[PDB]
Amino acid sequence: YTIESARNIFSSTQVADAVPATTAMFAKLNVDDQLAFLWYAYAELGRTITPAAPGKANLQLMEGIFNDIKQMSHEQQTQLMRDLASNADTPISRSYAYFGVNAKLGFWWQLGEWMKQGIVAPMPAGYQMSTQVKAVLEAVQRIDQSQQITVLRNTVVNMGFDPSAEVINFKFPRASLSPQFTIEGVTEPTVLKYIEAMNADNFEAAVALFANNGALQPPFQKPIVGREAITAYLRDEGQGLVMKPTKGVSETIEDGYTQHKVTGTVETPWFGGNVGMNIAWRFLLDPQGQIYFVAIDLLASPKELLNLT
Ligand SMILES: CC1=C(/C=C/C(C)=C/C=C/C(C)=C/C=C/C=C(C)/C=C/C=C(C)/C=C/C2=C(C)C(=O)CCC2(C)C)C(C)(C)CCC1=O
Repeated sequence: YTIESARNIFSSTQVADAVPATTAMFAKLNVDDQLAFLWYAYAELGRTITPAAPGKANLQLMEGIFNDIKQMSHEQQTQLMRDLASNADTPISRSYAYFGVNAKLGFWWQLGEWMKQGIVAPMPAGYQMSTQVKAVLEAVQRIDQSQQITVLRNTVVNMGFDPSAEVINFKFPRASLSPQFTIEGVTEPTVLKYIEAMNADNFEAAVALFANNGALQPPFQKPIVGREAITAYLRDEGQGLVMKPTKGVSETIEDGYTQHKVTGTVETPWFGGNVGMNIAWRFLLDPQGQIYFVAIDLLASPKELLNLT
């Protein structure tokens, strides 16, 4: 077995292809229209769901930058939004590039609030009734909420400077009591211990279960190899996630390796159970019961939760 061949481990599982397709569409817009799409897509989403406050302590990690953006002309604030959206090399764009996913999301969230108060100039958006942006809007609204918030996350993860260590990491309260999940059809300790570690916010215990040369493939992303790179990834994107697998199958294969497919929902700290992402986990364990490979898939539809062999 090789990482390349373990990527195919249950090949019938079907994924939300519309996510990268819709990001590719957003990429074809000019900056004026990328901003107009962000403003409207967020306002439209805010008809059903509003992201939860990320915390005073988390947002205090960027207090310096927030003070700058407040002691700044409406014209300066406008220019910053354009600079972040256009991938410009300015001081705050360079800083933004060292925010982790949640800090980037939190940066935008805290500006949203001050927009409501007039303390920050709104989105300086080109027109949102532009045909090009109206078409990318239609594509977003045609897909489920888990896909919409994923598209919205991607466009925000891709703003500011592109520099090819010092990443700001939001931390969040553990959600609930000891049994946060129960998996029908899977008692494999390594699988259970992974989900327990993630829900406990203990990413060292989660990565401890990986082989020295093991890998983690996030949704729509390349595999991440070895405990150091996996642990750094998870210290960013794993924070505040609650993982609610409910069913799966275990299979022994060649050389005393085992395969496991587990399905359920994942809840972001931002939306809680308002957006239950339908997720599969595909694990290849070597004979020592260690994780050689695990893929995480945003599933195509709720029907995929029941596709198990
Ligand atoms: C932009 C903007 C604004 C605001 C914009 C705002 C506030 C936008 C807010 C958007 C937010 C908060 C979206 C968040 C998305 C979260 C996702 C998709 C996470 C999924 C994680 C998963 C599946 C994790 C899975 C995983 C599992 C299960 C593992 O087991 C392994 C790890 C892994 C992590 C991979 C304004 C307010 C200013 C208006 C205009 C404007 O410009």
